[PDB]
Amino acid sequence: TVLILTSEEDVTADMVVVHLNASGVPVVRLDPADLTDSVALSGEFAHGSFRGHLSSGGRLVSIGGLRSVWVRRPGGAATRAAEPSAWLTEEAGQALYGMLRGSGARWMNQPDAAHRARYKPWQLRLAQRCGLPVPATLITTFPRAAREFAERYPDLVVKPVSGTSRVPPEADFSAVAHGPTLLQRRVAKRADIRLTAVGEELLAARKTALEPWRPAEVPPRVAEGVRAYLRAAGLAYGALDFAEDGDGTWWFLECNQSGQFGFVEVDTGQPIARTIAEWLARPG
Amino acid sequence: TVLILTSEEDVTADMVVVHLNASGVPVVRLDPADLTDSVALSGEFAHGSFRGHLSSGGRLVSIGGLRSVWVRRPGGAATRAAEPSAWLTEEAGQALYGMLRGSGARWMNQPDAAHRARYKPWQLRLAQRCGLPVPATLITTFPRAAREFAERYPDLVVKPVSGATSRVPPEADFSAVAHGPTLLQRRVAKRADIRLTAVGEELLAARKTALDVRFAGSGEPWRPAEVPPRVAEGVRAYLRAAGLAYGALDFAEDGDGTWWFLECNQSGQFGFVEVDTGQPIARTIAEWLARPG
Repeated sequence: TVLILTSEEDVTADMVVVHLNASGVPVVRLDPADLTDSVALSGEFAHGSFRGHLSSGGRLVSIGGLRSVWVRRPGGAATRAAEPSAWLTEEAGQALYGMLRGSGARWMNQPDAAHRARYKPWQLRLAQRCGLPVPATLITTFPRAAREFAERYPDLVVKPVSGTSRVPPEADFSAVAHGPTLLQRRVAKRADIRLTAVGEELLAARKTALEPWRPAEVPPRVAEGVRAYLRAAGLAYGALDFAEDGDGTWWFLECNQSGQFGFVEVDTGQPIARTIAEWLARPG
Repeated sequence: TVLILTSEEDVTADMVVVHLNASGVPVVRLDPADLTDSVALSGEFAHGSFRGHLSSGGRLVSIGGLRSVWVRRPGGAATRAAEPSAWLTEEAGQALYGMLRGSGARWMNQPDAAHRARYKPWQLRLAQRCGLPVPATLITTFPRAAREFAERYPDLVVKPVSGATSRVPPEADFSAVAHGPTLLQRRVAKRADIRLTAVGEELLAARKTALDVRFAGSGEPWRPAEVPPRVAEGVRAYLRAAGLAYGALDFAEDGDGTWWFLECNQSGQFGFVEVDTGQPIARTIAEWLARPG
C-alpha cells in the first residue's frame, strides 16, 4: 500500500493515484491535518516487535504494510481538529511521523533528508561537490566583503538566502551589516530549465527567456551531477532550477525537494506523474 | 577551533570552555541570537570551492577551520538583533546553519540527526532494534485499543507522546484518546533511576534509588553506575544509528537489575549528574570536541 500525505486541495496527486490504482497498487490518501477527526492510528511496541494501523474514513491499513510514503503538501498534524492546539499538533505529528519512521516504507523525501535539504547554502556547497556549475556567490554581513565581491563581479543579482530576485547597480552594500544577504553573479540567461528528478529518472523542461514549457534533453554531465546530488541528499524527488547559457551551460540555482511538478507535465506531456507512481509502487 | 553555539547564560557550557582553555584548544563561543549585532559572517562559493568566516567581538575564524560545533541551547538567529524579524531570523538561520553543513566540522549532534532523534516513537523502535529492553507501549487515539491494552497490562503510566507522567486509574474510561494521541506504558518496578550520559562511545551512567520516605529533606543523590556490558553495546549502537555524538538516556532499573529504556534526549542536561558523582562528563565532551576536524 502506498500512503499519500497531502491536503485535499492537492490536485497533482490525483494523477499519481490514478496510475497507482491502474497498476493494482492499493492507495491510501489522507491529510495529516484530519488527525483526531477523519484519521486515527494505533501503535503497540511490545516483546521487541511493533504492530500498528492507520484509519481514514474507516478503512484501516497496516503500518507495516506500507511500501511507500509519498509526502507532498500535507497539512500540519490535527490542525483541522475540533480544538486545534500546537500541543495537539505536536503530539499528533510525533505519533504519526515517528511511527512511520522505521515502518519499512520508502519515503518520497524522507523527512530528515528533506529537513536538511531546505537549506540553500547547503545545496550550493553540495552542487559544487557534485560537479554542477554554480554562479559565483557570496552571502555576507560585511559590507566590505560585499563591495570587493562586486568589484570582481560588477553585474550582480540579489536573491534571498532561505529555502524572487533583483539586480544591484552601483551601491555601498552598507545595509548588509543588518541582515545576512546573498549576492550572486548574474547569468546571461537564454532559457529557464526545470529538471524534475524521480529516482534516477530525469525529466527536464525548457522555457525561453527573451510561452510554454517544452521537453529538454539533459546534457550528459548535468545528468551525472544531478544523480550524485540526489543520491547524496538522499532525495527521491527533486525539482531543480537551472539557467541556460549562450554556451548551453546549465547553472544550478536551487533544488526544491517538494517543488511542484504539475505545471510541466501539462505543457510537455512528459510522464512525471506516471514516473512517480512507478517509483512509489515498487514493494519494499 | 571549536565552535560553541549557546546563550551567554549557559552554565553547563562554561564548565567546558574552561577545560578547553586549559588544554589550549582554541574555542569560540557565541549565541546565534547575536547575529547582525555582536556576530557576523561571510561565505563565498566560487570556482568549485567555498571560503567563509565568522566574527564574534573581534575574534575571527575560518569556517573551513572549524574542527567541531557544540550546539548547546542557542538563540533563534538574530532574535537579539537590533531590529528582530521572523523573516530575518529565517534568513540568518539558513546563512549560519547552512554554511556549517559541509563545513568540515564534527557536530556535537548534527542538526539533522537531532531532528530525527526528537521523535520519541522512533526512539522506541530504534532501541528495540538495538536490543535495549522496552516496556509495552501503545500510542493511540482508539478508545477500544487503550481499553484492551489496560486489560492486558493494568499497571500503566501515561507519558506524553512527544520527545522534544501519570498513572492510570484501575478503572478509567479511555474515551478521550479519540481527541488526542496518548501514550500508555506498562510501569516498571523501578528500584532505581538510571541516567546514562553518552559522549562519543564513552558511557557515564549514574543511579538514584527510588523506594521515612517523607520528611527526608531531599537527600538521596546520584551515584556512579556501571553499565551492563550488553546495554553499552545497544546504547553505542543506538547513537551510531541515530547519528548522535551526545545523548542523555533515561532508564528504569528492574530490581532484577535490567535497564528498561524510556527515552534518549539528545539535548539533555548532564550538569546535575556531575555535581553529585564527580564523573567528568564536561571534560569528556571537551576532549571529544578538541579532536582534529
